[PDB]
Amino acid sequence: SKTRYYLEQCIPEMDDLVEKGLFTKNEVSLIMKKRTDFEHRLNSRGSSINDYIKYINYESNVNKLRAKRCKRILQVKKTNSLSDWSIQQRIGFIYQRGTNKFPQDLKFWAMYLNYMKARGNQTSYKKIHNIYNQLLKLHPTNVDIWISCAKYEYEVHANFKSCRNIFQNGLRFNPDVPKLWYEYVKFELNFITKLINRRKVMGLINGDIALTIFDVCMKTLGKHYINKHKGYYAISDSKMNIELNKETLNYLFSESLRYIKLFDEFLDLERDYLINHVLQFWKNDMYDLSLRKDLPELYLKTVMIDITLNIRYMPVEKLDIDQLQLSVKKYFAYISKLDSASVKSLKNEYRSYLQDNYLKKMNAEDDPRYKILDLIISKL
Amino acid sequence: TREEFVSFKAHYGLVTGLCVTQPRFHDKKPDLKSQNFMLSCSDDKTVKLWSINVDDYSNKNNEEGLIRTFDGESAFQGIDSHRENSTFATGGAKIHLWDVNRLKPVSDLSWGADNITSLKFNQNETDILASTGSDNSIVLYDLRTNSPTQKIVQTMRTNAICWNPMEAFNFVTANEDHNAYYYDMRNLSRSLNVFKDHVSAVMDVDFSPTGDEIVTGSYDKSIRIYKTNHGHSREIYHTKRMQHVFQVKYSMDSKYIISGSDDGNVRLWRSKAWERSNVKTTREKNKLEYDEKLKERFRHMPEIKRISRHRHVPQVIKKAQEIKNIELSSIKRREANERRTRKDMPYISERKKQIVGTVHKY
Amino acid sequence: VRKLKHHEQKLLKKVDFLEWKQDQGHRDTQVMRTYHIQNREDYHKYNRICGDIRRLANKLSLLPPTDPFRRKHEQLLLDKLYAMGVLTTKSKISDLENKVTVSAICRRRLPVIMHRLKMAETIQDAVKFIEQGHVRVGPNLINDPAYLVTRNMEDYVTWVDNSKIKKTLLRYRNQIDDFDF
RNA sequence: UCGACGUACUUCAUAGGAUCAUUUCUAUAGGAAUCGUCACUCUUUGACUCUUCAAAAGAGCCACUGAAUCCAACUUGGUUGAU
RNA sequence: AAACUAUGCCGACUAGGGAUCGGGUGGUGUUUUUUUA
RNA sequence: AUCUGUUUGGUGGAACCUGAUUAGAGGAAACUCAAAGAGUGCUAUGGUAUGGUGACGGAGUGCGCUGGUCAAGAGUGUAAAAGCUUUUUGAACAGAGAGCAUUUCCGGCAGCAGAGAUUUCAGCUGUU
Ligand SMILES: [Mg+2]
Repeated sequence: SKTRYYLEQCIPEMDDLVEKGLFTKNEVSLIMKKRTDFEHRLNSRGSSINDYIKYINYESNVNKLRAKRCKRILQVKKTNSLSDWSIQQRIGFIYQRGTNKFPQDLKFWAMYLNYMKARGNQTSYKKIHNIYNQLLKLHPTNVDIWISCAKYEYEVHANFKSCRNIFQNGLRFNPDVPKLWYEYVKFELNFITKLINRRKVMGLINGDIALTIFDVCMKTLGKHYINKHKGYYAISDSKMNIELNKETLNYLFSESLRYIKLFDEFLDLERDYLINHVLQFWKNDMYDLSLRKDLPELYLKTVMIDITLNIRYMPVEKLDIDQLQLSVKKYFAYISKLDSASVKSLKNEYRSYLQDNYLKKMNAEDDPRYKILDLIISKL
Repeated sequence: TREEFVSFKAHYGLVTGLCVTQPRFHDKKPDLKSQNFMLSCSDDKTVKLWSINVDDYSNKNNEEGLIRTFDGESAFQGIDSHRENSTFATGGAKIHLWDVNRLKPVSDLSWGADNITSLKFNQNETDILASTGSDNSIVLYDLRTNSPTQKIVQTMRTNAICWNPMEAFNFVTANEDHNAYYYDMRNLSRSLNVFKDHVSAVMDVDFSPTGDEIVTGSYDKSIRIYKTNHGHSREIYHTKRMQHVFQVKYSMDSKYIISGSDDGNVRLWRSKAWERSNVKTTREKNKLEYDEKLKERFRHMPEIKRISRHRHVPQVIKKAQEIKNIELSSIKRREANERRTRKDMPYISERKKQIVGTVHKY
Repeated sequence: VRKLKHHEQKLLKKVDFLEWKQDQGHRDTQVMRTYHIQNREDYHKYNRICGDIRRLANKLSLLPPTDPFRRKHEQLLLDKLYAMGVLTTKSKISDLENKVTVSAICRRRLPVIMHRLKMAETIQDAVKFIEQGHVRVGPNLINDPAYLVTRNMEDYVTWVDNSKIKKTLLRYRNQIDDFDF
C-alpha cells in the first residue's frame, strides 16, 4: 500500500531522534501511531482538505516540541542531523499532495505559499515561482493570484521587469476586471514615484505611461460591459441599445472617477496634468452620446473638477488670488453654456467647495483674502 | 490501423532490397513531417526513390510517386542507407556507394570479383559497413577510409547481418548452417555466441532496439527469439499459414515483431506473448514485476523448467530436432572413442568451428 | 466461495467444497429425503445388507450354469427377498444385482407403506402419526418409523382402536359407533 | 415334417467443422481474461417468529409471583347526538 | 502328395541410427614375436 | 307463469389422458441474522515515490542547456546574382530550473537597529 511506503520514510528521522536522546522510544512510538492514522486518512477514499490541514498542523507542533527539547536537553540551537529538516521537508510534501488532490481550494494554496515564503532560507525563491506557475495555470481568471505574485515580486523582490510581465499576462486573461487595471496603474505610478525620489535622493548626495493604461482600460472595459447585458445576441430595439450605451458610460465614468481619486495620493506627480488628461478624455463624444446633452449630471461633475483643478491642491497658506480668479473665470464661462437647472446645482456645489476648503479654515480678522473670498462667495 | 498508405508497381522484376530513408537534397529540404521516402532496388538494374504522403501531422493544408531513378550496369541484390549522411549503398555484382544527389555511384567498394548478397550499415559508428558475399565471406568496410577493412571466410554463406543498437562493435549474422553467430568487430577470429535452435537455414536476423534480444527467421517456417547472453531460443512462433520466413524485424518500441513470409502476408507478433499493450495500474505493475523476478529465481527447479520450456512446434520441426539430436550424440560418442587412441587430436571450441580463415592475422 | 474468475478457474479445476468423490453423489442424502429417514446411518446399514446380497449373487453366478446347487440357492434368495417385499418380481435372477437397492428396502418401511395404503397423505405425515402412537401392526403398537413390513404383515397395518384419527374417519362418513370406542 | 430352387421381405455404412474434457497445455499459436474492498441499488436462496390448507401429540403434578382477554360493578363522554 | 491363419500402402523418393559380412586406408597399444619360411 | 331451456358470468372440479414436481404446497411480518449474483458510484492517479541521511541545504561563480537576431564558413544554384540546406563556427541579447561541479560566504554563540502577528523572517558588527 502507499501508506506503508510513506511511514517507512519517517524511520530515518525517528532513528535520529532516539539516537540524539531528544525523544524516548515510547514517545517516538506515540508520534508514529498518530502519523499512521493521518497517512491512512490521506491515502484513502473520502479524504478532504481538512485532513491535510490537520496533518500539517500536527507536524508543526512536533517540530516545535523537538526544538524545545533540543535546547532543554542537548542545549544546542541546531543539531546537525536529519531530524532538523525532516519535519520541514515533510510538511512541504503534504502541501504538494493536497494541492494536487484538491486544486480548487484556494485557501490551501495561500497556506502553502505563506508557509514556503516564511522559511525563505530553507526554500529558494525559485521554488516559490514554481508554486505560482502551477497555481496560475489552474486558475487564470482569479486576479487576486496575479496581483499576489506581482505584489510578492514587487515587495520581497522588487523586480519591476517580472512584475510588469505578470500584469501584462494577467490583463491578457482578465481584460474585463477593473480591479486588475487599478492595481497595474497603481504599480506603474508606484514605479515612477520610487524612481523620481531616487533622482531627488541622487541630487542631494551629489506619468503618461499610467495614462495610456487608463485609456486602454476604459476602451476595453467598455467592450466587455457591452458584451455582457446583451447575452448571446445583439439588442434589436434602438432605445434599448441607447440604454446599454448609457450604462457603460456610467459604468466607465465610475471607473474613471475611481482613477481620479488614485492620482490625489501621489504628491510627486503633476496631478493637475494627469487629471486634465482624464477630463480631455470625457470631452470627446463616446458611443454616439454627448455628456452635456444625454448625461448632464455626469457633465456637471466633469465641469466641477475642471473649475477647482488649478486650486484643488493649493493649501490655504499658499492661496493665490490670481489662480482663484482663473477658477472664477472658468466658473462664469460654463454658466453661459448651461441651463438654469444645471447652473443652480453647479452654483451650490462650487459655493460649498470654496466655503469648506478655504473660508472655514481661514481666520476672518487676520487675512485680507478672507474678505475677498466672502465677496466672491456672495457674488457667486 | 493495418492499412496501406500507397502501393507502387516499382519494378518489372523482383524487389531485391528496400530501405526507408530521410533524404537531404543539397538545395531542398523535403517536408519530412508530411512526406516519408523509401528507396527500392531490383534485379532490373535500377534504384528508384519514392515519396509517400503521410498523416503524422496536421500543420499543412503532394508530389507523391517516383522522384528519382538510378541506373546501374548490373543487377542489384541489397540496399541500405547511411543514417547520418544521405549516402546509401547498393549490393549487386559490386557493392556501390551512392549519393542521393548524383545519378551515378560516387564510389566503388569491393574486395574482389565476388558478388555481394547483402549489406547493413552500422547504427552507432555510422561510418562502418558490413556485407555478405556468395563465397561464404563477411567483409567489413569503413567510409572514413573509403576502403574495405577485414574479411573472414566461413563454412557457409551468411544471409543477413544486423548491428547491435547498443554495442557499436557487435553484430549478429544469419547463417545457412542452421545457426546464427554473434561476432565482435575488432576480433573476428572467434564468435561471441552461437544460436543453434533452428532446423533449417536462417534467412534474416534483427536486434531489438534495447539490444538484449534478437529475432531470427528461418526456412523451417518458424520465428525464434534469443537472449544475447544465451545460446538457445526462449520462444518459437509458427502458424500453419506461414510458409517460408524470409524477413523479420522488431518494432522500434521492442514490443512487437514483424515477419514476412513467401505466402504474401506480413504478420505482427508480440515480443513477449504473455504481455499486453494496455497501461497497467500500479497494483498490476508490481504484481507482474513481482512474478517475473519470482520466475527468474526458481527457473532451475524441475517442475518450473518443464512448464516454462514447453512449446507446441509443428510436426516437421519436431521430427527434425529428434533426428538432429540423435546425429549429434552419435558424433559426440564417436569423437570420444577416437580420442582414446589418437595421440594428437586437439580440442576446438564451438565458437571457432565455423571460421575457415581470416585475411589479416593477429 | 465467490464465483471464480477465468484465470482462477483454470488453476483450480478440481476445487469443490460441497461435492466430493467419496460422497458418491450424495445418494444417501437423496434417498434419505425421499423416504424421510431420520437416522443418518440407516442408509449405510441398509447398503451393507444390499452388498451382502449382491456379493452372494456374484459368487453364485460364477458357479456353472447347470449346477443344481446354484439354481437352488438363487431361487431361495429370490423367494426370500420377494416375501420381504424388497423384490417386486421373482422371474429374473439378474434382479439380485440390478434391482437390489437401498431404496427397495427403504420402500418397505412402515411410513412408506402407510403412504401407499393411503393411511397418510405424505411419508412425513405417516412418521408423525407413528411417533404419536396412532399406528399398530396386528395387536402391537409400533412407534418406531423404521419397522420393515413384509408382504404378509402389510395386511395387519391399521390404526389403534381409540385413535382420534379413527373417529374422524368414521365421523366423516357418519358411521361412528360409540359402543366400540 | 424337413431340404433345394424360385419368389417376397427386413437390417447393416460413411463424412466435414467446432467446443468441452491434463489444478497450464486434449496438440491449435488467427484466441479473451494476472489489480489485497470503500460504499449504493436490485435480484435469488436459506435461517428465526407467526400462520392457512389441517389436523395430531403434549416430561404430565402442586405452590408462589406477573401479564392479557371477556363479563359483573363503578367512573367519564353521550339524543344540545354514542356507534 | 502339397497347402492349412497369413498382410506388408506403392514410387522415379530425403536424412539417419545400431548391429553384422567381405575389401581397403589411417591411428594406437595389447596378444603376437627372435636373420628358417 | 306448479311456462320454457339454451347462452353468458360465478361456484364445484369425478373418470381417462398429458406435463411438471416431490423430506406436500403456501402465506405474513423486519432499523433481524446469514450465503451468493449483476449493475452502478467515488480521483480510483508512484512508469519507477519528498528539494535534503551536515552523507545536507541556501546565496554566488563557472561549465552545461534553451530561444531567436547578426556575422562568418561550407554546400547548391548563376554570366554575376538573388534564392535554398547546414549536426560549421563566433558575437551580443533574452532566458529555463532542467544537470554538473564548485568550500567563496552563511546556517554555533553575543550586540545594533528594522518588517510582520511574547514568536517568525531579513540586514549589519564581533567571535568558534
Ligand atoms: Mg465427427
